[PDB]
Parts: sequence; structure tokens; C-alpha cells
Amino acid sequence: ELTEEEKFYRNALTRMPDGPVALEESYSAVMGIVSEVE
Amino acid sequence: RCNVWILDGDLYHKGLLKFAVSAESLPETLVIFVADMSRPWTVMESLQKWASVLREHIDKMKIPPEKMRELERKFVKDFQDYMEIPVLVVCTKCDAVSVLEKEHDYRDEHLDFIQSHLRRFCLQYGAALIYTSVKEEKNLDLLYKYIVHKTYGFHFTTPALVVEKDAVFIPAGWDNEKKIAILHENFTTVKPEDAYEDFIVKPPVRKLVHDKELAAEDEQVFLMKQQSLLAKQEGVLASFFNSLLSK
Repeated sequence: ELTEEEKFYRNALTRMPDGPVALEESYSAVMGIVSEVE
Repeated sequence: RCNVWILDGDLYHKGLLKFAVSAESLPETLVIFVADMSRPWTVMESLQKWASVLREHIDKMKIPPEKMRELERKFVKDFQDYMEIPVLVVCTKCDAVSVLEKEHDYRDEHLDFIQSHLRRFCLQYGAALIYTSVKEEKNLDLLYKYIVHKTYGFHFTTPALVVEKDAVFIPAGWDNEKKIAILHENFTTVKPEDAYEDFIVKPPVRKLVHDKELAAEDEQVFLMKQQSLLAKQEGVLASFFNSLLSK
């Protein structure tokens, strides 16, 4: 049996060269726009 | 509308928690911890993992100690005042108990073991335990009612159900060591103090063990070896026939 992890590159998110920093900026930017609209 | 934040299972994204809960939004937040009953053996390991992660997250928040103790006093006042921050343990895929009976030879003693473990953990963290099955749509309305009650302060009326194996529900404050002792009566082989792992075993899943790397010899060592080579140049049948020979 092949799991979801083996089927697809779900783990590629953890292989970003700059660590999880870029993912935080994506979430932060969504928080920034929502903060202004709210 | 209640904000919903689902964190990915890997700790690599645990730092995202700062965007799910802030100091201003902490008291309004209700914490939900998922327990997979299709994989019961990791349930407490996962629970101490994620609860410890939450404790570490609250550490980085730097709440004033007076405010933290105020929150503790509010929560405990909500706790002892119960009559017949918040943490709610929700069990998912409890219908997989039906698998545990057929694939791992489980019985009521094992289920009593795991649910007594879960209730002792809930006592440790002062949480409310509930069993659900999205496949069978069990306790979903009960869940929704309890969530709305504990977040918005709405009323709640459902009692504690602790007899059925796969539909247990325990609101906060109901459980106690004396009340948990009822399940220990059913035990006939294990004890309450026995380790989780020894009794309930993590199966050794038969992962494809990749074979050893077969490597061709280097040409130089191979030719050196070849130079070295060149220069130096039934019972049970017998048991039956003895049995019919002794007589």
C-alpha cells in the first residue's frame, strides 16, 4: 500500500531553502489584508 | 461565526500557531485535540505531543503572571462549578473499534484500558472527552452543541455517557479517579498503572525493506583477486515403524 505521502510531494513544503520563512510571509500577508478590511 | 484553525500534523508548521492564536484572542479560543481511533496506539503519545506544543506556544506569548493566574482561576471556577483555556478531546473514526475486534483480537478490557487512559489524561488537563464517527454521524450534534456552549456560553443539557464503548461522552468536571475506577473492575489481565505500550502494541507494519545494495567490485581489486587466484593455482515414519515394532 502506498500512502498519500508516497504518492505525491506533500513533503516538498518542508524542503524550502529558506526554511518555513516564506510560508509565514504568505500566511502573514493574508492576515495583513484581513486586518485592514476588518 | 467561530474561527477554525487546523494545524498540519508535522511540527515543521507548528510555528504557524502564532497566526491562529494571539494574546487578545486566547481567551475567546477553544482548543480541540483530535485522537485517531483507527490508530489507537499513538493516541496518548500524540496527545502529550500536541498538548506540550500548546504549552510551549503559550510560553512564548509572555502573558503577565497575574493575568495567567486569573485565567487559571476562571477556568477552575468553571471546572468545579459543574453540576449534572478550555480543552476538548474529540475522538475520530471510533467506528474503527469494529476493526480492532477483528484484526487485533481486542476486547472490552482493551477498550476500557484506552478510554480509562483518555479520561485520566482529560483529568490531567481538565478536558471533556467525546467519541464521534463521521462515517456513522455519531455525536456530531452533541459535539456542535457542546462547542457552542463552551465558546458562546450557550446552555447545555446532555448527560455523561460512559457505558457504550464507541460513543463515550464526558463533559468537563464529570470525571474523577473514583469515577474512573469503575473501568478497572472490568480488568482481568491488566492494571490501571501498567504502561500503555506494553499492553496495547504498535503493530510492526510490513514496510518494503529495500534490499542491500549489491555493488560490483572495482576493476583493480577484482583483477588483484584474480591474480591471487591464478598465481596460487521421514523421522515420523521411522517413529511409527518403531511403535509398530515394540509391540
